Amino acid sequence: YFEISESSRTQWEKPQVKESKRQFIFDVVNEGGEKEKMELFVNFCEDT
Amino acid sequence: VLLTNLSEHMPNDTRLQTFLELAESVLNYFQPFLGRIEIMGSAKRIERVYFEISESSRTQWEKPQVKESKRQFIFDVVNEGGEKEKMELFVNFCEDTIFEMQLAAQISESSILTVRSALFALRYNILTLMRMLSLKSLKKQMKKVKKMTVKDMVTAFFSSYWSIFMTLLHFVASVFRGFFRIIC
Amino acid sequence: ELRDQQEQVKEDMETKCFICGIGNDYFDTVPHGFETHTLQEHNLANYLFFLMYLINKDETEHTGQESYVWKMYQERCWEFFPAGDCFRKQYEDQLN
Amino acid sequence: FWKKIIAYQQKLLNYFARNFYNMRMLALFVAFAINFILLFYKVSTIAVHYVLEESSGYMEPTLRILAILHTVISFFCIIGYYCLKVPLVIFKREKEVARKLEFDGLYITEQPSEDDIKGQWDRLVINTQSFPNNYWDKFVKRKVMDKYGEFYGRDRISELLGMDKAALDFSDAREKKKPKKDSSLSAVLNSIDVKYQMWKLGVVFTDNSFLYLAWYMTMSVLGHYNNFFFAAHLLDIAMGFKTLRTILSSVTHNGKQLVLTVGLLAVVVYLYTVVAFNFFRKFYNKSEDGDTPDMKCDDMLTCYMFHMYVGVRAGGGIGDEIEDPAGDEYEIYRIIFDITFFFFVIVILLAIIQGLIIDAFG
Amino acid sequence: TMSVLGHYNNFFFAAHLLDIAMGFKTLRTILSSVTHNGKQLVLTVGLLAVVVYLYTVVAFNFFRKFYNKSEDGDTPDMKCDDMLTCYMFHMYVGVRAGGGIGDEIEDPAGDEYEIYRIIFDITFFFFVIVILLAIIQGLIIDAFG
Ligand SMILES: Nc1ncnc2c1ncn2[C@@H]1O[C@H](COP(=O)(O)OP(=O)(O)OP(=O)(O)O)[C@@H](O)[C@H]1O
Ligand SMILES: O=c1[nH]c(=O)c2nc[nH]c2[nH]1
Ligand SMILES: [Ca+2]
Ligand SMILES: [Zn+2]
Repeated sequence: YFEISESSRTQWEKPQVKESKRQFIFDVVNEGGEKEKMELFVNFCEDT
Repeated sequence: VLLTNLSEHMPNDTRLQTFLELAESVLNYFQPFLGRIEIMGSAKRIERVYFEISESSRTQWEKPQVKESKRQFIFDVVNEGGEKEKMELFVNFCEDTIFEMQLAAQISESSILTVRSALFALRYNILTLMRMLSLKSLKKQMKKVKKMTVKDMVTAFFSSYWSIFMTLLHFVASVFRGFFRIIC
Repeated sequence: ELRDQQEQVKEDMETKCFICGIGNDYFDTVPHGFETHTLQEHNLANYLFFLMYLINKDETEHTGQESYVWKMYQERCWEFFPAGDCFRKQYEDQLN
Repeated sequence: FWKKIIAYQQKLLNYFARNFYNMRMLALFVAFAINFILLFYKVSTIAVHYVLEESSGYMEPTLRILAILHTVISFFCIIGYYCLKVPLVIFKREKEVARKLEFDGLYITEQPSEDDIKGQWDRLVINTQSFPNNYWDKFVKRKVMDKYGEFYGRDRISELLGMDKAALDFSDAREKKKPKKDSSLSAVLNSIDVKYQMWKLGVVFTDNSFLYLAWYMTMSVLGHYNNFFFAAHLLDIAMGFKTLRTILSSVTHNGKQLVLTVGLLAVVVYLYTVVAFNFFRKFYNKSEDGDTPDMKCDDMLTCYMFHMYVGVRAGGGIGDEIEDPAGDEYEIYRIIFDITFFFFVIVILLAIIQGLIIDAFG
Repeated sequence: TMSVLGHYNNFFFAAHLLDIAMGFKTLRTILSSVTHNGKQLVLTVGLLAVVVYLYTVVAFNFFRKFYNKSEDGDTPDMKCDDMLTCYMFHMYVGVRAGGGIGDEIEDPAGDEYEIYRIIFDITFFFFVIVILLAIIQGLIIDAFG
């Protein structure tokens, strides 16, 4: 359990972040390895 | 081989690690040559067998005709194959491939331009942008805007971005010219 | 149908090992499990190299396993090949 | 002064970055309006004026204002993209190169393959002073020095990374510092790393979306010279919509198979052209009046062109356009020729190309 | 309403004939196969209109001498003189031709735009007839299936 700031949640809900999330979700599901999945996810996390 | 066999058959004993991390280098050198398989042992268990693979034989395996034969056989057995007949077709292919590699040793007795043109255009077209920005007219522009002027003030970066786009166009034209040069 | 058969051949190659026939997921439980199994544990060319090594080696210098494989090879008995089993499955409880 | 100018510049850059998408949308709206205005376009009577006809009369100024507004909003959209998405691409590239340098030493131990244009372009940024500007870890050079210094040469890797030896010890220790003044411009010009923005503009140019937007720029600026270049902006709806992009990418999807299939279609038609040119030439007269025969299979290039065009897009084969063979000793041979043409070229390889594309879409 | 209008004009009783398509199950399946992929179908016919409009623009700019459609040469029909008429002639007659617009458009032999017209019309046949039309048909039939 941790603290999520409301400003950070609004930044998450901003539209460009949503579009990036949609694109990344499509990419990893369409092409993805079991080892490479969790690495692409953390790379996307840093980019986001 | 003895060290690898011990490491595999005893994967938890920490004392054998000392030997392993003392002997990476021997194991790393012998890694390509060591061959590892699993078989139905006489005691009805899986047994890992270690043998020697000669580098000349590996090169014979990597020769192109053997690769093509392997591709054809792999397609054939997978497309049509019986569980009993699979393992027989595999060994027949193995014998044929052994003969083929023996024959291969006998018979064999003992983009970049397009990349470079694009790189040159990228170098000395953005170098052109740097040359025409090296005039260093910022002090003259501050003489012009001695008190704030929103219009004179925005037109500066507007022209800058317009010039960035025009340099992009010059780059596209340079890439087209380089590709035309390469093709003819 | 011909193109789909080619794709199915490639798909089966990538999803199941040639010799043992165990599904790729069982090895892929650990990272690179299928790659390790199909490159070192159950490599296709390794059996070819082993058969050649047996042919070149003198029968007098054959080990127990080598003599066993040689004997059932000239008896045309392919039971020595693993069938739905591997070293990891055989000693899974002992290994991990 | 300079504080005020920087503040106003940054505020307006944020304005464009915030309003990137709305302007992206209004640009397409203006592109639609311009095409709708152009739809009522005339030619006037050699005097050939491309004249805009109006029942109302005031459409021509409206079209001029719409073209000017489209170009202005398009430039503003490029500014918005440059201030909104470019930092993310730079961050991704500068993280990838940093991790390749640290984990693998792709520019220290093992050099790139020389075919990775991104790799050769990032060879230039490894010695830039202002490195991880966007990346968070501003000590990647310090870490790669500790990792690969003693084996591959302390000084050699240092000068490969373009890092000075003087600052190392007294960075951890106590030393003098240098503040900055906004009015002082020589320091600003020195701090603007010609090599760093060199590499940055290289990356931006290699980016695909910026290329798309600059093509959009170019089409607008050419639309000023000729009003009809605004019709290429109409395809931007096919880029905006998801299923339209799916349809467009359905062609590139099976690119290799599609190219090879049309090549085989060309080859088979070339064999048919060879056969017709050798034997079946009397049947290829294509003149309504017999006085001047068109005789379009006299030249092989022309006959192959007539089997490429007209022949393939006929719906029944070449025999529809070629005259009837009744009463000739090659009657049966021509029947076989054309029936095989219909089966192999029309029924087959054309349904194959169509099936490839539609199956890729599906 | 259709019945009460059928009293005024006897021919309005023919719309009641579609009620069998509402009664039968598979007929309703066929009718609903069109609405099923409504969004994709509308966007595909819109793209078909767009591509044909680009072809109309190209023909109106360059390929206009070839669009005379008069049997007697004394009074040329000249149906690509106006862009609306030429787009209408590429919408109708052009799409429903079976071989493309080049069937109705006159032969280009002996002209310096011969190769350019060949490319124009061959691309029309591939992109408009072979493609997006089989696509619309496939969308509808696949929805039914
Ligand atoms: N018994 C097996 N031996 C080798 N590869 C196997 C085996 N079973 C499955 N495979 C899979 O087949 C692939 C390697 O063999 P294959 O010849 O099919 O492909 P490849 O990578 O093109 O081979 P090559 O080394 O000839 O280039 C890998 O994806 C591997 O996981
Ligand atoms: O220490 C850090 N680790 C990270 O991954 C990171 N990403 C942004 N900023 C960061 N800082
Ligand atoms: Ca012995
Ligand atoms: Zn196996």
